[PDB]
Amino acid sequence: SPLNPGTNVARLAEQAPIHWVSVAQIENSLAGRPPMAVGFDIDDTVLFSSPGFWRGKKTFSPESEDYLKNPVFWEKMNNGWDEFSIPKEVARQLIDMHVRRGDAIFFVTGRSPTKTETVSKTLADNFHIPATNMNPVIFAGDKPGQNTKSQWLQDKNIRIFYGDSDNDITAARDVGARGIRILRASNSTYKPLPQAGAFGEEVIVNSEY
Amino acid sequence: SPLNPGTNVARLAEQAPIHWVSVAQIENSLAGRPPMAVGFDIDDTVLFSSPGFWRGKKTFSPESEDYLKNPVFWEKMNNGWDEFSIPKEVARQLIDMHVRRGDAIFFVTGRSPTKTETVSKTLADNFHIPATNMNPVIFAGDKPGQNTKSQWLQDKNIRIFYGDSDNDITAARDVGARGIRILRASNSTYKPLPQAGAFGEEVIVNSEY
Amino acid sequence: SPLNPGTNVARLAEQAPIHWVSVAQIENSLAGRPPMAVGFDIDDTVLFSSPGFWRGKKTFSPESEDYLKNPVFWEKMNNGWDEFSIPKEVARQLIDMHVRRGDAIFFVTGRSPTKTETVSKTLADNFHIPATNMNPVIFAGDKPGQNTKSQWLQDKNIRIFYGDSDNDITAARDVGARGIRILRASNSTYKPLPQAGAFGEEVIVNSEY
Amino acid sequence: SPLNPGTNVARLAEQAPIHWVSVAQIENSLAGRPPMAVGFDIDDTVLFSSPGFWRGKKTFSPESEDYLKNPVFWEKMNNGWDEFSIPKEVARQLIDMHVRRGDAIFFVTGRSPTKTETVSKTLADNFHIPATNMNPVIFAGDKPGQNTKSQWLQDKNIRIFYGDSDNDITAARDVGARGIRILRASNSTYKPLPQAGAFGEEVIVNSEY
Ligand SMILES: [Au+3]
Ligand SMILES: [Au+3]
Ligand SMILES: [Au+3]
Ligand SMILES: [Au+3]
Repeated sequence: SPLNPGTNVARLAEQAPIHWVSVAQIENSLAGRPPMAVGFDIDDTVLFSSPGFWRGKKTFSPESEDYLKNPVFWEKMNNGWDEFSIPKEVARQLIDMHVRRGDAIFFVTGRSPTKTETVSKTLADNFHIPATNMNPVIFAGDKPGQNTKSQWLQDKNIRIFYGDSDNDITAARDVGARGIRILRASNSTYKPLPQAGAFGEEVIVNSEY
Repeated sequence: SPLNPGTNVARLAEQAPIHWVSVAQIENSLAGRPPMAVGFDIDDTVLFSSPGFWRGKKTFSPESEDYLKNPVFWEKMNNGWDEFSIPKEVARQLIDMHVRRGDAIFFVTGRSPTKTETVSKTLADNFHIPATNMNPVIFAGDKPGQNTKSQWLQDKNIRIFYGDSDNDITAARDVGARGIRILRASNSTYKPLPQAGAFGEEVIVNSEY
Repeated sequence: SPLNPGTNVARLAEQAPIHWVSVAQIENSLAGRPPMAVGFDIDDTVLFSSPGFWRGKKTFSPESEDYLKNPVFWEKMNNGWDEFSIPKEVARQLIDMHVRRGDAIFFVTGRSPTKTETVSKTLADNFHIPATNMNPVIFAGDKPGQNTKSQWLQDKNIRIFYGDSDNDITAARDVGARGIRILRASNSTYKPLPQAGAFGEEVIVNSEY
Repeated sequence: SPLNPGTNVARLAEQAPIHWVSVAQIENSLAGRPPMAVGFDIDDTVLFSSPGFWRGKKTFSPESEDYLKNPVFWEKMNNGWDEFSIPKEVARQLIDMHVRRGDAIFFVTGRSPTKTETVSKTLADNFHIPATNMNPVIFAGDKPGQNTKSQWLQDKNIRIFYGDSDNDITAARDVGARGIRILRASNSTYKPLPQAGAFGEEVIVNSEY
């Protein structure tokens, strides 16, 4: 790699062919639609939860990804380490507007399930979600005693699903919901970053914070 | 304005909520559609024609916009000064793909009409448009003996209209055609630059050249 | 604010007049220079420590900035909450290259001092800093029993000082050290973001992670 | 190439390590310096002259670069086709400020020399350069009866040289002048675009128009 690589104005101005949207544009698209169920992935969608995953990796598996299969890690992660997770502004704006519409708010996560969890409380508190609009976090996956994310979206009739990962968008696509992408922050520890827009889906501008 | 204004990473990463598209995405959206009529604005859409407008302003009205109402200017502009106009790559790609589809290609301009014009020839030659797909330039406007751009789009059943100006997009919208925006080059002499995306329309990436 | 604000190619290509540098360019500028003392601010320079500050604000002063004057907060912050702080890649690269040069590495922070601190250990461990190159964190400020950041830079003959805040750069300028700016992440809770480049200083590219 | 390539926020925020400067910063760097000689390359530095080169290629060598060795082309190019060349705003600002300083303004070009030329007049007129600050265009090169660009910079004691091409910057470097880069417009017909910043030189922001 050159010490002085330089640049040019074609590169400076270059845009990826992404369907960017704003929160205001999403709300406009819903004007006059009755209350409905909507859903949010948690990690890197509404919470920057890398601090707990970082601590977990360092504590339980410094030299691998084994911590993510370790029940001792998940018990810590789901019962208080989200006190260190930083709520995303894009999520504050989306949740506020869905609450204003009278929509039902679901959170659906791929985190491993635990005996108890305080994540639902962390979310309702941080985002000021009235109990009437709030629903306990859904721990979705392919383990016995679980339903997949796509199945939960169908079951709860979720019409819009927000998320940062490819599998969030394809879950929405599989059930005919509108999948809307949020950008994963570049300081997330979950790498590589996804290619937001990879399915031709809407991607929310400036949604990394 | 500060000598050293600085910047920050929210600004560096900030995106306008624009529906960007590529030529390949447009072509995909048309896959399996039968031949149809499509249309292109000329100036700053398919030709960088500022060289002739610049020369015209300097020659006929250095201190005003009067040259644009001067028949002597339009006679020069429409009968050879497009030899100095630079065809846009985005237009080469779009016209090639529409020709491949067997589509009919129309050009519709707000330039003032003249006794003769060699612009139609310049376009067919520069863009390698077979005579079978080519149509003489339509000089549209609100003068007596003219029809407006919107009327021509209806009359010719033009289904897609490409252009750089707000009035290109709103003409398409008025007749229910798909208006697709091309970016005006920042070295155009026609200023201010339009706000591409101002109607929520598709905007072609990297279309300034 | 317009629903569809649009954009134009002058805006898309616009650059702030910033002296950007890479880590490789900094290292080249130092080639053949003997070992020297260099220094780093901690928060948003080498650690994304917003998780602990976020938890602190929520715990000790949800409705104000009083937590930052609260000794109970600082005891938690400096004695373990950096387990949740995320080391920045730019800092890994800079520290690795300074260690390679045989340079002495100092960390100078405006955090309030506490009875004990485990931040120095967190830094040496996370960044793999050999004990020979490592120095205990300097808690600088204007309280009695403290020296200011500028005084410490003089005292330790620190030749390069990295940091994200205006006061990091002006501290370096005051003592004739080379102040180099790192970008604060847009998901930091410490807002507004600084104007990196505001003193005409070098700013490291892509340094938000 | 994927239909929907997507993007991510590391890419969106990524910056090349370029030393960007503004016109105001350049002027500040010269404050209190006595009048001096400065120089400008012409093509894609002060004039967007692609219209004439485009017409020339089409007229004299549609299927090659031979037009550039054709004296009939150069006679047209240098004796009136710059009426269609579009002056760059960055050049207006630089020339205005150098004229304000009382500096001597030279233009040095690699265009082939002709019996007569009207380019010097076009430049003085377009840029409002007082006769006292203006100098006839220097046609530099390696043909017999010529001196190279570097030799002219030495001969005229030119202290700052502005240009868009690598050879403009390296000419300045060879004689110890300050070479400052202007961005070539992406709709120039002279491709590929140069890597502005490739020598670690200053590059003027927004200088493509
Ligand atoms: Au996620
Ligand atoms: Au137009
Ligand atoms: Au800091
Ligand atoms: Au040039």
